[PDB]
Amino acid sequence: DRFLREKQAKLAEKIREFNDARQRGTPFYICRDLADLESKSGDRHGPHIVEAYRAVMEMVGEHPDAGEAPRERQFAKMYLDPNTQSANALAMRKQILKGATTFLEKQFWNEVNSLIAKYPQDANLGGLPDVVSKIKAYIRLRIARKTLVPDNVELQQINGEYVWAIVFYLLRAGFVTEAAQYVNSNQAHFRAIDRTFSGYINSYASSEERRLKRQMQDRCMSEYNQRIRNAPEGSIDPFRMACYKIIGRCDLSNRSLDGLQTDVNDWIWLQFNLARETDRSLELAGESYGLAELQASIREIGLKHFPKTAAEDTNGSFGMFFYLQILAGMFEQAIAYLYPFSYVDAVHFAIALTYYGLLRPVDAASAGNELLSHNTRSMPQINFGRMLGYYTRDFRAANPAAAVDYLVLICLNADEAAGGQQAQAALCHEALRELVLESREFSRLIGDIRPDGRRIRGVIEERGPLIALGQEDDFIRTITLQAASFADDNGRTTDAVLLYHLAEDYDTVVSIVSRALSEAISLEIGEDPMRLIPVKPRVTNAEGQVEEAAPGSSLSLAAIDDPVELAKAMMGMYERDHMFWQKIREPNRVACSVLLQMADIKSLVEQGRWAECLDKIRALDILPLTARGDPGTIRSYAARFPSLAQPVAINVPNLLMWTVLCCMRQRERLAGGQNESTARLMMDELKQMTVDLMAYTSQLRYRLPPHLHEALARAS
Repeated sequence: DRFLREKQAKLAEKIREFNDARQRGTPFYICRDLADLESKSGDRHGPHIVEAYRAVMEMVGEHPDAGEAPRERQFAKMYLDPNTQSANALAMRKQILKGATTFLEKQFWNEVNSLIAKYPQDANLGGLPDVVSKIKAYIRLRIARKTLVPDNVELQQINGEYVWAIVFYLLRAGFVTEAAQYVNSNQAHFRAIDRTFSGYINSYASSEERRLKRQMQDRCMSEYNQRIRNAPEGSIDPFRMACYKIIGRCDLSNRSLDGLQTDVNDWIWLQFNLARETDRSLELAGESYGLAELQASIREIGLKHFPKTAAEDTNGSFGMFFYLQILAGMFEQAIAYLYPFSYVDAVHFAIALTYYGLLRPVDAASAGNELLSHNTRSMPQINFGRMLGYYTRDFRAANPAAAVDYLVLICLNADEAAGGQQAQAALCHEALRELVLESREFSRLIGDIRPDGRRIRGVIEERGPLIALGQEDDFIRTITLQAASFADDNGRTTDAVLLYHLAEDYDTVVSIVSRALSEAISLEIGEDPMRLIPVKPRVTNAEGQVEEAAPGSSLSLAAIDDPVELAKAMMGMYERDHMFWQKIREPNRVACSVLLQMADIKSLVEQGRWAECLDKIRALDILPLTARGDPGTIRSYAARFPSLAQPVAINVPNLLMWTVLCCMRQRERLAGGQNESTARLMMDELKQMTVDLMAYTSQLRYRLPPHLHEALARAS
C-alpha cells in the first residue's frame, strides 16, 4: 500500500507534459491519459474511475481518434450562469444527458462485440458488418447461453427471430434510427402483431428530441395501460413491454426492467434514456422526468446502499457511487464524496473537470471554507485551489518543481465566467507568493545566474505563460523583489544577493556584499571567521550521479559561505563585463573594491608580513604614508575623510592601527635582519609614518573614536 508515492510521481510527470501542452498550444487529452495511468496502477477501485473518465470524455467531446478535444473551459460560461432557467442552464443539462447516455450505449455496445468475439462459431456472422446482424447474433448467443429470459415466459417470433428483442437491444445499443428502419423494412410483419407500433418508433427516430407527437404519446399511453400494464401475467412479450416503456416513456414513475435478464449497467442506461429536459417555462404536466429528478434519485441510492466515510466502507466499493455521480453531472458532490477514499484521484479528477469548466469553484473571498461548500444560491462549490494546497504539502520540500506545476492549476479558474479573471489569478499568484517565501529554493523557482551571467530561466517564469500576459515579466519581478526584502532583513545575504541580482538592481547587491564585507574585516584578529548560510542548490545528488553541471557551473553549486569569496565573485563578473559594470554607481563599486584590498590587508597582518602589507596600504592612498612628515600633505589627506563610504570609513580605525603595527614591527625587524645607513633611514621613515598617522587621527577628533589616539601612541 506504498505505491501512493510511486503513483504520485507517475501522475506528477504527466502534469508536467499536461501544462507543457497548454503552454505552446500542442494538442493533449487529459482525461485520456489520466484514465490510462489509473488503469495501469492496479487500484482495487480502479475500473470505476477509469470508466467515469471515459464518460466525461464522451460527455464533453474529448475524442482522440478524431483528434477533436475542446478548447480550454469551453463550458465555463454555460455551466456557471447561476440563473437556473437560462438558455445556457438548459443547453448544459441536455448535453449532460446526451453524452451520458451515449456512453452507456457505447458501454453495452462494447460488451456486445466482446461476447460475439467469444463464440465466432456459435455467433453466425456473415461478412456483412451490419448493426442488425450483430444484434441478431448477440440475441442468438443470449439464448444459446439460456440467459435471454427465464424459461417459462412466452415470447413472440417471426421467421423464428424474436423481433421485440431485436428492437429492444437495438435501442439499448444506442441505435434508434436503425431500429425504426428495421420496423419499416419489416412493416409487413409488424402490422400483424402490433400495427400501431410502427407509427410511434418512426416518430421517435425522426425527432431529435427522441420524443413523440401528442396524439402518439396519448395513444401510446392508452395502448400501454389498457392491455399490457394491467393484463394477464406472463402472456406479453417482456421485450415489447420494454420497447413500449422506452419509446413512450410510459410508467415514468416505476423505471424497472421487470421481465428481462438485466444487470446494473442496464438499470443505469434506462434511468438516463428516459430523462428529457423540459423548458423551464412550462408546467410539466405528467411531471416530465429530467436531470434533476434523476440526480435526486442517485442521491438517495447513496444514503441507502452506500456509506459516508472511509471506515464505514471497507469492501472498497466507493468506486461505483463516484462513477454514478459523475454520470449525473454532480461533480461538486462526487469529488467531495471521493476525497477521503482516494484523496489522490479526487484531485486529478477535479483537475481534468476544471480544465473544461465543469467544476464550480468557491468564490475567491472565502478560501477558508471546507472542501464541500454551497453557494448563495444553494449551488455546491469545491475549494479547488485550497484542495491542491493541502495535497501539495506532501512533496513540496523534495520537489517544489513539481509542486509549482500543480499550483499553477489554480489559474484554471482565471476565466471570466468564474467571476474573477484577475481575482482568481490573484489567488494563484498569491499562492505562489507564499510558496517562495516558505522555501529558500530560489535557485530553481525564480532562476539562477551564469558566469556571464545571463539568467538561467527559473521554473516560475518558464511557466510564466500560464500565469500572466505571455511576456510574463510584470509579476515575475514583483515576487522576486519582496522575497529579497525579507532575506536582507533576515540577514540571509546569500539569498538577498541572488534575488536582487535577478531583479537587475545590481547596485543594491553591491551595497549588501560590501556591508557583509565591512563586517568581515571589522572583526578582531584570530576570531572565529565570518560564515554565511549558503544558497539552496538547484540539482542535488550526493553519490554516483552528476546532473547537467559540476560544482561551479553556477553560483547555486558554488558552496559560497564566506563574504570575501562572495564579494570577490560578484565583482569578478561585474567588473569584466561592461554591461553590468555601467549599471553599478561609482561610490558603491569603488567602496567595495577598497574592502577587497582591506580584507587582503587584514589577511597579511593575520599572517604577519609587514613590508607587503604596508605596500597595500600605500596603494589604497587613504592615509598620508608618503607624507614624509610635512603637516601640509597630512592636512590634505584628512580633508578627504567625508568622501569615504560608510562600509570603509568605519574600518579606518582598524586600518590606522594595522598600519602602525607594520611600521613598528618592520622597524624592530630591521634592527636585526637586514646597507646599514639605508637601513637607518628606513628605520627613521617608518618612525615618521607612525608620527604622521598620529596627527591624521588627531585632526579628526570628531569623526573618529575618542580613544583611538591614546591607544595609537601606546603602540607607536
